[PDB]
Amino acid sequence: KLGKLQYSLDYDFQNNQLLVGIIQAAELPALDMGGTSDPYVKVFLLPDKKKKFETKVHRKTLNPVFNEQFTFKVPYSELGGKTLVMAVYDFDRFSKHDIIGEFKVPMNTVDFGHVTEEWRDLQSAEKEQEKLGDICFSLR
Amino acid sequence: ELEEMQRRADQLADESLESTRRMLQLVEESKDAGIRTLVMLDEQGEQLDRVEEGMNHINQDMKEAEKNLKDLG
Ligand SMILES: [Mg+2]
Repeated sequence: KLGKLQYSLDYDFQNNQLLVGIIQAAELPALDMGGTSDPYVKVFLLPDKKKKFETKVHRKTLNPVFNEQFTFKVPYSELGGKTLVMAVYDFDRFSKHDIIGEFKVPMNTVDFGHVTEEWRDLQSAEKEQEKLGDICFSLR
Repeated sequence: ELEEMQRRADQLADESLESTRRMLQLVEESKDAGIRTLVMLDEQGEQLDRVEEGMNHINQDMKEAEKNLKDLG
């Protein structure tokens, strides 16, 4: 309900690197005072959360246009089992920056060869049980 | 699909490379052919000059012969 996100995706086989372009976003819900939020998008490889990339902060727009580009130096063999994460954040100067949305893209569903560029609907980020342990016994 | 795609890209890279090598060879042959062509042009040029001098000599000689025949008639 927050809005949609237009992004670009393609792989450069000449340098063996992933080219992820953040085009823009639309119809984002307002969380700030003026009637518009201060959005910025954090993008990182889904498999390992290392070297996350963040865009510049746009002031008071529910339709921010970033038109930025990020490069992930990752071989083509490892790429197949690697996912992409694009999460939209709301900037606040005096508090925690609340997450507006998030989107995950499996690299096995992605088809490289033609330059990909699409709009995808944003969804609410997941907050499961922490322990994840189990005990087995018998009763008689 | 993906493996075949990467291999396809590298393939096109190699093909373009060896193609450029072929180009280098071709422009080398062209280069040399051009050089020897110019050489031939110089040689044949000097030959044409000698031909011209020949024609001039013929003209003067026949002018004299004309004079003698007019002096005889
Ligand atoms: Mg704010």
